[PDB]
Amino acid sequence: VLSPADKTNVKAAWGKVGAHAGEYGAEALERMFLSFPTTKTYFPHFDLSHGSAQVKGYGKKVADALTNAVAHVDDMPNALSALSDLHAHKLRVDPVNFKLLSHCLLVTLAAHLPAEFTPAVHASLDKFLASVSTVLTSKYR
Amino acid sequence: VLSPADKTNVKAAWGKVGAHAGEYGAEALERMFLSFPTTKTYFPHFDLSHGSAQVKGYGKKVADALTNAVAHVDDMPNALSALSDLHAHKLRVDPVNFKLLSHCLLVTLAAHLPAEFTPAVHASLDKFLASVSTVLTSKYR
Amino acid sequence: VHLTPEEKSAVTALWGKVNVDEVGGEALGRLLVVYPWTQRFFESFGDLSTPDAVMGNPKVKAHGKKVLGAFSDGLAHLDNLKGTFATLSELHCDKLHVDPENFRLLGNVLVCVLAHHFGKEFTPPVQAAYQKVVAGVANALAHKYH
Amino acid sequence: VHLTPEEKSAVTALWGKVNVDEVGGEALGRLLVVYPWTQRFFESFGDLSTPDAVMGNPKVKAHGKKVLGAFSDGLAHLDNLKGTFATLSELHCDKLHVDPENFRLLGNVLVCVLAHHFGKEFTPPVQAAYQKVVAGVANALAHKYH
Ligand code: HEM
Ligand code: HEM
Ligand code: HEM
Ligand code: HEM
Repeated sequence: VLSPADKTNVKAAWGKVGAHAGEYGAEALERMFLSFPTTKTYFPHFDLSHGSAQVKGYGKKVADALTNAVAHVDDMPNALSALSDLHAHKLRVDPVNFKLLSHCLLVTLAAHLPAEFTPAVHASLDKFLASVSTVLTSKYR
Repeated sequence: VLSPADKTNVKAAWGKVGAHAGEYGAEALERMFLSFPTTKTYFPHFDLSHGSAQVKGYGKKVADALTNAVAHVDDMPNALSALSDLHAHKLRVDPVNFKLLSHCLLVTLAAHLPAEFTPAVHASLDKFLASVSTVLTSKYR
Repeated sequence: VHLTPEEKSAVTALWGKVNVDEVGGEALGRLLVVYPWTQRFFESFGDLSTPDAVMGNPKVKAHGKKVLGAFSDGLAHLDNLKGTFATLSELHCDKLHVDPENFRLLGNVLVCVLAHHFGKEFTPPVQAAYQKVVAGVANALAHKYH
Repeated sequence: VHLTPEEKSAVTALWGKVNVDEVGGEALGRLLVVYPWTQRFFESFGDLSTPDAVMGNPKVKAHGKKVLGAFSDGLAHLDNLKGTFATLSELHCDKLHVDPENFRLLGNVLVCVLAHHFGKEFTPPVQAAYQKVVAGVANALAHKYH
């Protein structure tokens, strides 16, 4: 469960991200595809080169979903319901990959938030990304 | 979530375990300690040899907790509340190990109850054990 | 992965008793039932709508037999699983785009099928040896991903 | 794990700028804050119940310095991580009873600490090299478990 402090920490960190959310989403994906090449198996229809339009566009979609989750941190299952349906019934990504993307999102935030990425905020962001991942895999079976 | 069919399947399969619950729990633990030796790091105070009294007694505890969870499948978080407190605050087993024990419980049930272990029941049991594991790690952080 | 000589003997003895016509389809079928998101890779296989449809699907049975034959190749070359599976690793990555995590799921389903099929004979030490085998097969099948 | 010459160069160049007195305590502290069940191994450190208590704890800092010193030793032997860490692997298994899954968590946090400290210089290719390193160290530390 996300605590009151977790929610404060996540909202503050995401507020600092600001207009860079989509850029950071794309960077996290690039980090994931390079560090964890098995994740590329889900994107055989993408140009995965650095700076590709498809990775930029998809990173913005990931970022917007995370922003939606932050804005609805009190009831994420309801806010992410349509996206969780799409993951369960169509995308069908193995759950382990959510931990890989979550780690790469943390690395990206760490690399861009020198003051904000304190130990407490790191812990809260990890819990938040795990909670999002749990919602997105909640309808798999 | 566990569907009505899942709950029916789990109650029937675990009901056939019956008075063997403790023996089957000890066997599942032995399977886990031999197949996944890193799990032994949680039991340095145990004699882990085949047939040891401590493994038998601990297997009964695991099995009885599972029987209680089956009996309370409609409200498992409440039924397991004290046990999840103990796991989060004292035992502190890394979450990966719950999947190892769950797999070894399935193997034990498959080896002992072939008429019960149909594909549908296998699926329901795997969901149930994952759900128990989720409850037991729900208070970790 | 390294099996002891005793483990190699035990895995070989049990495998000689495996019904090569059923076990592969049972493991693949159970993968698709227990982890239904894995059906994404088999849309061309037809009806996968219920457990009975999955287990009875002739394409699941036929493909499971091919998977089992590859497992048999690995059991005949336990000291070189990497080389045994290198071509299939490249295929599953480059042509089929299969996340290797699925190999671990299938391996543990296969262990459950072996336990179901062999009962008391699938002892805890025999299981531990087969866990080494399925982990080694999964690692070898993953090795050529990039 | 084996690293290409370019990855080795990138790892060594970044590590030459890592502060030996600081990064280890920061990584160990973040491990204990982010994954608080890991505190089970460190009762003798005293209060670990808040981020401030963990991060300022002098035993966390002193121990983290030793952990990262051993990590530094591994970076001098990247082709022989299993041999280099065999004695420490035996210690963590036989004396300390540490589940090796924790080694992967510490690697996670160390990568985050390097990214936090270095910022943009911790590029996606540099991270990928360090992911190979931390996986190799974790695997080496797990290797003598039995
Ligand atoms: C925090 C975790 C994640 C979030 C918030 C997220 C979000 C999204 C969103 C918003 C979409 C577009 C949905 C739509 O079209 O309506 C999408 C699509 C997709 N997701 Fe992600 N996702 C996550 C994790 C993952 C992971 C871990 C993978 C695989 C490694 C993945 C693979 C895909 C794929 C393949 C698509 C389809 C993209 C396309 O064809 O354009 N997702 N996801
Ligand atoms: C289905 C999952 C599990 C169930 C239902 C379960 C149940 C239990 C129960 C009922 C107890 C005794 C609680 C008490 O004293 O009141 C216990 C203790 C314990 N559990 Fe398990 N557990 C599970 C998974 C695990 C796993 C995966 C591990 C580690 C690999 C583990 C390690 C321990 C340890 C070390 C103890 C203390 C034993 C002792 O000191 O006597 N548990 N568990
Ligand atoms: C883990 C052990 C596995 C082995 C030994 C194995 C082996 C094989 C073999 C021998 C083939 C046929 C190659 C050919 O005809 O040239 C094949 C094809 C295929 N495999 Fe695997 N496989 C394994 C796991 C998986 C898993 C877990 C999945 C997906 C969840 C998968 C997905 C596929 C697909 C989609 C094909 C092509 C099927 C078709 O032609 O319609 N494989 N595999
Ligand atoms: C890259 C990973 C790691 C390295 C290189 C490492 C290295 C070391 C070293 C050099 C020591 C001192 C040994 C001695 O004094 O003889 C030590 C002790 C210890 N390590 Fe690790 N370690 C790692 C990860 C971990 C993790 C993840 C945990 C637990 C979550 C852990 C738990 C311990 C404990 C409990 C001690 C003993 C501390 C004490 O005496 O109070 N280690 N480690």
